[PDB]
Amino acid sequence: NNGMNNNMSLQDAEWYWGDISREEVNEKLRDTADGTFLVRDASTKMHGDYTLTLRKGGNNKLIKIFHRDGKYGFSDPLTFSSVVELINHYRNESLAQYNPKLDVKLLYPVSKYQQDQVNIEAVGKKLHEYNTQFQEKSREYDRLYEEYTRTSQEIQMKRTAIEAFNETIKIFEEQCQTQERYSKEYIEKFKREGNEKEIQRIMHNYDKLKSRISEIIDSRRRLEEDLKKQAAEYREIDKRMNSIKPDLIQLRKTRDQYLMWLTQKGVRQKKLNEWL
Amino acid sequence: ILVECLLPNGMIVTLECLREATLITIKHELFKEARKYPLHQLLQDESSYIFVSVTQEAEREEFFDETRRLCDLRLFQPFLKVIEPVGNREEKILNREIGFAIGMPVCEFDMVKDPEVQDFRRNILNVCKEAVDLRDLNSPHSRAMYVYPPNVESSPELPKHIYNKLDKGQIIVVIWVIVSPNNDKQKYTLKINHDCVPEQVIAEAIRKKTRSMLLSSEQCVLEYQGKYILKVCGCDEYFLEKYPLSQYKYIRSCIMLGRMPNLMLMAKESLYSQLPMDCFTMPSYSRRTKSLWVINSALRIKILCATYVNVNIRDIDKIYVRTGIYHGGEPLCDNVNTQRVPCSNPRWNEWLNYDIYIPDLPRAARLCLSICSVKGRKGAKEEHCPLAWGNINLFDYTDTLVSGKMALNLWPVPHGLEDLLNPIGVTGSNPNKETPCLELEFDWFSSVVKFPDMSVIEEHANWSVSRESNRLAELRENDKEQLKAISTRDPLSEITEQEKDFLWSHRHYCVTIPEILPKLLLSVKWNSRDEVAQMYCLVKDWPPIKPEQAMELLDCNYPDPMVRGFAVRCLEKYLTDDKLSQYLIQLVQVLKYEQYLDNLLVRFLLKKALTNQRIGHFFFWHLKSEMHNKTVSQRFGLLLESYCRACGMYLKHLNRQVEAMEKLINLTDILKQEKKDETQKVQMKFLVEQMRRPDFMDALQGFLSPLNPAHQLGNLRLEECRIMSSAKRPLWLNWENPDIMSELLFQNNEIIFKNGDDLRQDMLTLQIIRIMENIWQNQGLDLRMLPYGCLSIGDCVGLIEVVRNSHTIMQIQCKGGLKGALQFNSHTLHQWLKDKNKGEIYDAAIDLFTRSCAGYCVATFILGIGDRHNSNIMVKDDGQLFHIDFGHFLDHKKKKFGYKRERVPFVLTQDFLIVISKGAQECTKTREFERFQEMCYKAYLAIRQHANLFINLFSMMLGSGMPELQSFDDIAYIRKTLALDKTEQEALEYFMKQMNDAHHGGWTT
Repeated sequence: NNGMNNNMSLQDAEWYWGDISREEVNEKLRDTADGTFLVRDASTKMHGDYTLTLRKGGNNKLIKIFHRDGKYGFSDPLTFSSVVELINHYRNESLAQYNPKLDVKLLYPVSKYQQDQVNIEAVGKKLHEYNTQFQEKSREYDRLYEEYTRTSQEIQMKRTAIEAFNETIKIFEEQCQTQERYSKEYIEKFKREGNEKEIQRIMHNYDKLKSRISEIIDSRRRLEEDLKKQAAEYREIDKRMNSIKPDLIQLRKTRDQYLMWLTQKGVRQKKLNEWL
Repeated sequence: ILVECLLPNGMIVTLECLREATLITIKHELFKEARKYPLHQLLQDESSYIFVSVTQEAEREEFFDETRRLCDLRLFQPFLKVIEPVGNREEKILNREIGFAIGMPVCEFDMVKDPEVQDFRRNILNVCKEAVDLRDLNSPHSRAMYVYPPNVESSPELPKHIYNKLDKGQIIVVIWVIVSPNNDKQKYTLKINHDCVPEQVIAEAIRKKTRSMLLSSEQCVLEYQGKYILKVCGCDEYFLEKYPLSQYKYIRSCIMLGRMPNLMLMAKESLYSQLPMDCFTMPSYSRRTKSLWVINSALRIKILCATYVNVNIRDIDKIYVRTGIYHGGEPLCDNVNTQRVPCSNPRWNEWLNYDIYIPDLPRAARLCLSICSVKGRKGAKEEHCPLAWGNINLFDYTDTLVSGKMALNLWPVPHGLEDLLNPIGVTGSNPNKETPCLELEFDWFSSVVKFPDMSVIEEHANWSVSRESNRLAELRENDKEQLKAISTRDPLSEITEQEKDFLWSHRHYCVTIPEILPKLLLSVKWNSRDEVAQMYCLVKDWPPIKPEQAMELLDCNYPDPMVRGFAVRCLEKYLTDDKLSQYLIQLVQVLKYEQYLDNLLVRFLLKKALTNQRIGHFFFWHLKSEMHNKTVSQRFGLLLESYCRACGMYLKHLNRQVEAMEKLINLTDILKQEKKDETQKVQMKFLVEQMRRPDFMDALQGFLSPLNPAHQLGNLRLEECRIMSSAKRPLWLNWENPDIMSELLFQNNEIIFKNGDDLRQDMLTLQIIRIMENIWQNQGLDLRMLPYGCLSIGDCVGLIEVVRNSHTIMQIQCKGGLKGALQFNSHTLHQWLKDKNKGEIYDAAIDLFTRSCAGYCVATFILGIGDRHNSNIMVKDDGQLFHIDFGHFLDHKKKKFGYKRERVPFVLTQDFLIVISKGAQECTKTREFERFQEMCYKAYLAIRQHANLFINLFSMMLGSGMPELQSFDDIAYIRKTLALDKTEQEALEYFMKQMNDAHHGGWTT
């Protein structure tokens, strides 16, 4: 380091973050490696308490620092002069010493200086630009979602219609089979009386049935083609949302970072929220 | 309709059939014209055939009920086939009625090859047997007990603030005896104690009747006839059980409001004959190796490939599968990723390795996985966005470890979700096959692997201590205080590692503090076998806990079957019927957190819903309102099918309500889509044309109100039905009350039908408001809220109860003159309150206004509901004030537009302050204002003292789908609005500061 001692005060410490809540700590530690840590004030707002959050096993473990007679420690006895000394001692020595089941060391600080990589009028205009882009992307996104939901409902309706068509065509095919089976012993009756007109009016009904079943098959085929096209559009809409999502998330993060940096700088929120 | 008909002999005949024609006529005229077509002699008799066709829902439903009409069949095409019956007629009639009630056919359950589904269908019938048999045990009394359950409260003890409302602990009642030679009705005013059971009330009423009716001089054994019951006038409420009269909800509400309790004396036999026998019968489908702890290998799962993913090759660089072994929402080990591959060829063929042994797997362990994309590029790389997700139970419903190949169809990512995995979401493959499918392989251990039985688990405990830094093992008093201090903490409080180790090291003394069990269960590492065995041994003998706290164990944080079984047993032995009714929404919602269809909670809920028709009505409607969502469609459909099978003739009433709601939905969908570019008057003419048809009239008249089944909706008053000009296209519907003496309760029942807006948020808000009011009234504060009825019946469609004699503040300020820059003198509300009640009732009007305003101020600030304006707050004539159109809660309009910390939704404007201060030009320096502030402070502290119940109730709706409730971070708003981390004094100071910062007034002591 630089000061090689406790000269790096609590404000100077990269891992100390001051006043943050559970949610922001969980946001910063999400999907991080084992040993990622940051120190924040205790949520109950007493001076000098402090709480350490450590990543292990995919879970955020919460360790409370004690403070008695000017000493600090994870438990009794308290042997460290500050919290910088304790954090350094456990940055160089594993935490398994304090408790064997925490076989990990303090590896990766969450630096508060690492967020400064990316003139109040200038930053205000930049925040306005970022917010405008975020709003545009957001309205595009939820109109895409509405289109997608309606498309899904139409797809479900058309699939049910396909199944209904299948049942109807099966029923008509069994009706044709029954007609064919019944034609065996009764078709030879109108060949001795000399009335071919009876066979003609017999065949009229069979022809009508065949025409109707062919028409139903045609309707089923047309609706299946429409279903194929609509499913293709459904896939296209899903692709477009998948494209839209990550840029929107990153842009929202950038806007929030700018807003937090400008708010901590010391400006009253009346000038910020008026421009939305 | 040009219906083409199919006769069995191959005959095809076109028959012209009226739309309002019964199937008997269709059959008769079908065989009437079946003589002019070829092969008519071979035709059989007309009565030996039935009609079969295909419906719009894609099933071939045989028409065993010929009394139905042609249009009611929902034909896909206008055709009918004539066949012979092959099965039982009444079974298929009941199946069709169930299918209409449910919204999808029963047969598609039989078409399901999942053995768990069929096992559930076969096994839930035992619970159906017990419920139906218990309902018939003491007929006809038990049948009426089921149909008309008592509407009583949990405790007969009377709160002291309303015991003084009684005249020396006595109640005035008016009993209406309807002798009815033609229609004549009489009344008998009585003075009885509050604790008399209805038998004594009947005895005194008959004593009054047998004293001066048809005689004035003396002339079984004149007392205790026993042939009559008590009924609430104007509604279907009855007093059939031996309870104190004050314990019934209607009586105690009358005491609350100082109203006049009106009752009726029906005959016992009339009500007994008013209800029919329940002929419940089983359907057709009822006719029918090594331990996990001997496998020395780490768990591994192969990811084979994915059929397709929906990303663009010009935007997304690579994709990967991210997995993880979870116990509830807590990972049991670190997540494992696959290699990164191009989006065009999603093939991995990779054996993922996890840091957990096989025998250390908990019974409720789940594999959670998601297909994700990495954008990367430039200096700021690593931009990850999930595409699909899915979860698998590592054990099946028969306690068997999964093995072999498995194909999983994944689900779309929920809106507003950022985490790569979704462990809260439900398990199982997506029923839709046009979805990304992920192929997995599980290990094959040369046989079937089963989770060990409870006997060998209990053997493992009482041995683990022998083999083995204050854990793994006369208790000091400073420890005792620490256990209690942890116990009082809210369920979403910060728990440190030291606190968890302290809790586990003192688990054998935590039994004396039974309320600490959730913390102790969160303090055990669920990836350790012996720890779980010891926890099981502790839960086996745990002392019973209150339903308030046992309900907490049914959320997503406690997936273990033993813990949930303990919670369900606690609900069985302590939860009353009215408390079950108050909490039914959450208990229905937490059914989605169960891994298997057949669980103890579903059995308890179905048993309760089949012995109490009031519970069963809301059970049915809550299950039906979310049948559209495919994640729970199958489970809820199965449960609903079982309930409808065993419910009895409430199925007819439910069917009538379903037809009414379907007709309303169709009408609203027509007017909201085809009539967007139209004025309101032509829409209104169209709408009265739509109710002009006799079919819609018959569907929308004569059925029970879904908001309150005790209310009967008679004929529709078309002269008082209108389309509102408000947001969406709501419907104002007015029904007559068919009750003989509706004049005592209300002549007209009015309900708003809303189509387009979600109502789950409003339902939860009104439930919370009702609970807050109950807590305040029990504490000793008479803050009267108005939690009006609201029910969700489907996707963005529901019913809202209307409060009569209510106006919005905008309505009053518009009717009282002035406009715009004209400030209405800010006195229009006070002037209107003075006008609408004058004399000695004026002071009571301001008192009621002040108390209701305090209650709503505290409730709105705590819940963080959307901003209030002069159009979503209503005030009654008597002075009571209430809020409507809740919309959002926990902000959720902010937190995306900016920071906007801890906003005050309901800021007291000057117009309200002059009402509270009774016309004083300066309001903040009056005694009335400081009394109002004291009431607000006491209400805030009273709600703070019961924060655990509200936190638990919010935590059960996380998986419901409401955007406001997706994680515990959303409930952190409630946690911080009540200052739970602070102490009581700084919480009070924080509340006063919050009230000061939105008013700039005298909110500082």
